[PDB]
Order: sequence, then structure tokens, then C-alpha cells
Amino acid sequence: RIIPRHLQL
Amino acid sequence: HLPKPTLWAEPGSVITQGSPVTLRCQGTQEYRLYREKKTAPWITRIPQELVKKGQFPIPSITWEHAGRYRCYYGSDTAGRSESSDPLELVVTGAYIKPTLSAQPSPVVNSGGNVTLQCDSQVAFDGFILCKEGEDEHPQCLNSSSRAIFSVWWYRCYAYDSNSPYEWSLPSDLLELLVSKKPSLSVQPGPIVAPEETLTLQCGSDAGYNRFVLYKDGERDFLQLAGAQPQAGLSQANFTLGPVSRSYGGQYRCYGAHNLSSEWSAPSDPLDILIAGQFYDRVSLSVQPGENVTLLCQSQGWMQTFLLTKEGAADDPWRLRSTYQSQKYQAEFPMGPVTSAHAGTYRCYGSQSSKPYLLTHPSDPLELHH
Amino acid sequence: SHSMRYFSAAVSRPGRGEPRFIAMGYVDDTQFVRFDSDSASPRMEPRAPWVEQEGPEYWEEETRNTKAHAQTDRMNLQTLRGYYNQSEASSHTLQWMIGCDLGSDGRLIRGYERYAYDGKDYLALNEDLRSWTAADTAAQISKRKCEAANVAEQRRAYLEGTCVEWLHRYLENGKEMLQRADPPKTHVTHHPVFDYEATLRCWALGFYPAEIILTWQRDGEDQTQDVELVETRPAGDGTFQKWAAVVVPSGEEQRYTCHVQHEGLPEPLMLRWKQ
Amino acid sequence: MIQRTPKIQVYSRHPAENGKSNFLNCYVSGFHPSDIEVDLLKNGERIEKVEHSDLSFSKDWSFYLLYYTEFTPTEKDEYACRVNHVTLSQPKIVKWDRDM
Repeated sequence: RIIPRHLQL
Repeated sequence: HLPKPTLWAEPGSVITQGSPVTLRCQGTQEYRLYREKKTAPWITRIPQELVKKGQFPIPSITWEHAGRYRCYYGSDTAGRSESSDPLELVVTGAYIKPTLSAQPSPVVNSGGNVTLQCDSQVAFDGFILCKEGEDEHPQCLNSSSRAIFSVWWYRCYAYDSNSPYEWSLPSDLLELLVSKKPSLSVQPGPIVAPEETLTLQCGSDAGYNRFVLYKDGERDFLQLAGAQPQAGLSQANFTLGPVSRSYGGQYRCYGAHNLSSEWSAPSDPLDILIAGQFYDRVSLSVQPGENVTLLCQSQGWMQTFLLTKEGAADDPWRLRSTYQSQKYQAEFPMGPVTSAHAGTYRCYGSQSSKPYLLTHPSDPLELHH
Repeated sequence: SHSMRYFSAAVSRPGRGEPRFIAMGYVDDTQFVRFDSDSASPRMEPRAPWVEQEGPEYWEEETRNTKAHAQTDRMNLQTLRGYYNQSEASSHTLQWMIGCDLGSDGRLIRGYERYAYDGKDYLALNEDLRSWTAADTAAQISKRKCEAANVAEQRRAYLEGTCVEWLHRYLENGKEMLQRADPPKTHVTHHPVFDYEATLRCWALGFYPAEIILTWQRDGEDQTQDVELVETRPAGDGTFQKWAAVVVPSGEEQRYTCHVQHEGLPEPLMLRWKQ
Repeated sequence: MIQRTPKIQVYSRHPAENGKSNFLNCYVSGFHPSDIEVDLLKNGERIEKVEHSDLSFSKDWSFYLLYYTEFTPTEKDEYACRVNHVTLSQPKIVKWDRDM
């Protein structure tokens, strides 16, 4: 199960 | 049979890929060469006629040949001798060429130390600084993408420790650098407009032939030329192209003889200033056998003001500015304007944070008596 | 001791189309999930048997979130290119690593999220899961964004929650394959370099997991100065292999022993050359 | 921008014995960037039925990969792996050694 949100750099 | 033989390579142990080499062991004739950790099959193909003479020729070197080699001999009574000293046969050309740079300057005088750093774009764990020169073979010494060394021509290699005998492509040749010092001169003056052109006459009375120019704080030479002495002086004209904001600074020049390659002592610092680097202009006015004193003012915060004369220039008058009437000014005492000063004048402004940069020239002040 | 990790990589190719995004998941070597942007239909495709038993809603949400990660990382490539004042014609790589480590008991001991730009650490999440670590002044900007949004709370919630829970679930669905311990099949080989010297090589083949310790000992004394030690390479069938060689003089080769330690071993093994 | 040259290992899956089928493996690890060409060579000729694992990267962000194909060893048949990368100014050819 992957984390839903990616970070915004 | 007792003593260890000598093992060397011709023309050297560091060979470019594809170039021939010739291993050589010398004790009394029955030699046996081997690689240390991995057997080298190319040795067992060398004709016995050559093995008896200690000649192990490599017609064209490849990566399978690089490695650590030793050689022993002697047999049939007290036979085995101790192995020869290890020869690390290296092949170059595996990776990109590094960048060799001298820090902080490639110009040291004598008996000193300089720091030579070897930079790369590939993360290696090994760098070496082989010192070139003349027919005495170059020596070398071992060290994320930077190596630091501290000491005729230097050049550095890079290698990965998983293959320590496969170095990168050789770096570009770097040459490093106490006679009577030369003279530095510039025409018309040290102040120069952006699109203007400048030139630097450099010569001394000690009989040099070739002159070089170095701006303090820059990697390599900026120009190079030649001349002729007969018993006295010589001279070379440097040529700097269209100048810019980056040309201002301190300059020095050196000279050398016809054949020898040891240079002179540093010349005296020549200050090159660039004008027109500020938008706020300046103003040259006059306050009044007349005891006069002209004034140079501006609106922007100028730390120092300069004063120049058309003619007798190469003599700038730099004064500290002062705050007055919500403007920045500097009074330059002329006293009695004789027939000698009697000139057209201009004044500049300057900030201390930008020392070798000036603003536009003031409008010319016709100052006659 | 186990763990679960998710990796990603975004590589820009100017003049050759949109940047490529790849994402993968492992349990402690084992890739079970793969996403490729250059595939025909980009989806979160399985890579292990114990994960195909999940329903279609699982793959649907996995593919949705992974696509969001792809577009977000492409905007990150453009953003970091703005931070570093780089040309629009240069290819750059953005890597990502998240994961949680489970100790012997089964409770979280460590969790992390990391970002790299062009093979260099860019932004890391500290072990306290409440603070960030920036590598350069350009990474400080992304750090200030993470502090402004307080995403460390959502990150810690995933590492302490979903990550550990689904790790347990993956471990139970794949108990026969993941919680196994295959001991290495060992043998020692002999290779002469020339007369009066030889090469003793200690082999360990077909073992799992990947961690292993190979040591050479001269008369019961470690020899870790003159030993070649290749890094553990995969066999290709889910197993791993490794060897360690030392150079010995001819005749003294019976004084050398290979002490091999592995998890799957009932007890540490000691080997000696037999010819 | 950090670049890392690939490190190559050419090995067989099972212990090599002539006649019996096996898998030729070229494990290329620790390189950056990811653009890389890997070929399996038999007697210098390119093997065409070459497969490879899924592209991933190590802990230090350097990528790794495994190439493989079925083969039957012989006393005379020689195998190697040709890897070309941006870091290499010349393609790297690593021969297969049954003892390594």
C-alpha cells in the first residue's frame, strides 16, 4: 500500500 | 639464483589504451613473469626466444593486461629467488578527463608550496597527480569528486578502486609559474568605458624576450607575446578586447628569456577601473592668481570621488566623500591655477564595495586661468 | 526483523517527451509492485504471488495514487529546475524513498522518507518524524513548504499506521516465501596464480535473505586485510550468492578456514579446503 | 550533478558444468544516471534473447540491474558483458570466468 500523496517540492 | 631481479616497462608503466608496451625482467636468463591475483593468459603466448632475454612485448595494450606484475627466476640448484618488485601496469582512457586547477594561484615565486586540486564530474574514489616534464619519466602519487595535492607540467588521472589499474583520460597539461621586475603601463589611462579597448605595455631593462599578463584572481594567463632585447630593455603590448564590468581589477605582468623557463619578479600592481557602471551621474562644478577649489557631487551614495585631468592622467585623485545638502560631494583644492594645471578635468564616483568600478564621467570642466 | 519500502524515480528527457516516472515496492528484498510511465497502460502491476490476491479496488486506488505521484514529481522536476537556475535542455533525475522498519517483536522502530536530486541527497525526514533536514539552500525552500503545510503529521501517520499494518498483512499472505530462511550451499575452490602461491575461494550460493558474513581465518585468526570480497549478487531466482577469496602461499593452505555466518544456518559454519 | 560509473559482475546462476543448462547473468550495479546499455556477448557476437530484471536503485541512489539469458556452457564457448554508459568514454567488456 503506497502513501496517497506525494510531496510538493 | 639468490638475488631478486629488476622488473620495469618500456617506455613506461602508464600506457594509453592501444599503445604498445614492453615488459622487461632482468637478473640469469630463465625468467618467469606473472600477474599477482589473476593469471594473465597473454604471457604464455610470448615466444621462448624472448622469455629467455627478459622481453615480454605487448604489441597493443588492452584492459585485460593492466594489473600488478612480478617476476622470479633461477632454478636447478638453490633455484627460486625472491620475486621482483611489483610493477603496476596501468592503461588509461577508461573515463572522461578531469579538470586540474591550481589554488589559489598558479604563480608561486620560489621555495614555496602550491595546492593543486583535481576535479571531476564522476564520483571516483581515487585520483593521482602525475608530474610531467622532460625525458626523465613522470612520477606520480595517490590521493567525493575532488582531490587535493600539495607540492614542469602536472596532470591528474581518476580511477575507481574496483579497478585501480584502469585510470581515466589524462587531464589537460598544467604548467606552474625572481629577476628584475618588469614595468606595467596603460594608454590612455586606467579608466575605460565599456565598449572601449585597452592595451598594456609591459617591459623591463633586464633583457627579456617573452612577456605574460596575469590579472590577480584568475585561473590562467590572459595574453602572451615576444620581443627583442639588445643590451637594455624589451617590451610587449598586451591586448584586451571589448572590456566589460568583469575587466576591472589589479594587473601584473612578467617576462622571460629566449630559452630559459624561469620568470621574473612580479611587476607593480596596475589598477584598471571601469566607468559607466552606475546610473546616478556626477557633477563637476567650481565654487568661485586665483585661489580656486572645484567640487564634485552626486545624488547616489558614493564612498569615494576620483579626479582626472585630460593629459596628465595616470594620476587619479581619490578623496573620501561627505554628506551635504542631501547629496554626496568632495571638494578638491586646486589653490592657484597656474599655467601648468590649466586643463580639462573630469570627476568620477565610486562605492567601496565595488572598488574597481566607477560611474559615468562628469561633464568636462574647462579650467583655465 | 522486516521492513517495507517504496521507491520512485523521475527522469526528464527534453525533446524526447514527458519525464518518465517509475515506482516500486519491496518487502525486504522482494519487489511486489511496479509502475512504469512508459508502459502501454500505466498501472500498479503485481510482481509477487502473495499480492495478486488483492481485489480490484486495491489496484484501482494504487494506480490512482501512483499517477498523482507521477504528475506531482514532474512538477517537482520543473520546480527544482527553477531552484537551481538550470537549463531547459538538461536531463535530471529525482529519486524518492519511503519505508518503515519492523523489529523482532513486530513494532515500528524506524521510519523515513527521503528525496534525492541528481544522485545527491536533497530532503530527508528525520527519525523523530516531526522535523526535516535540507541539504542546500534550495532544499530549505521545500523544507519551509513542508513546515508550512505540516505534512510531517501525515507522513508519521503513514509510517506508524498504514505502513506497519500492511507490512503485517503482506507478511501473512506471503509467509511461505518471505519468512523463509534458505541456508547457503557452501564449497571452497582452489586456484593457482603461479608456483608458491594460490587462491582459496569460499563460496556461498542460493541463500535468503541477502545478508551474510564471510570471513577468512589463518590458524583461527581473521584475515580481513588481504581478502577479495565481492558484493552480494542475485542469482536470478530470488536467491543470493557471494564469495570471498584470499591469496595464500603454497603449503600453508590448510591453515586457512572460512567462517560463514547466515541467518538460515542452525549454527555458524566452518569450512576448509578438501581438494 | 553526481555521476557514478557502473560496476559489472558476470556470473552464472548455478555452478558451471559443460552440457548442462544454466543462466548467464550480468549484474550491473552502482551507476548514475540510469541511461545505460547492457549486452550479453557470446564469442563476441551479441546475444539477442537477453532479458533483464526491473530497474531499481540502491540505498545510495545508485541504480542496479540484472541481465540474464539461458545458455549451455562449453570448453570453448566464451561469454562476456558489454556495458556502455555516459561515464565510460569506451564500452566496458567484462569476460565470464567460471571461477568468479
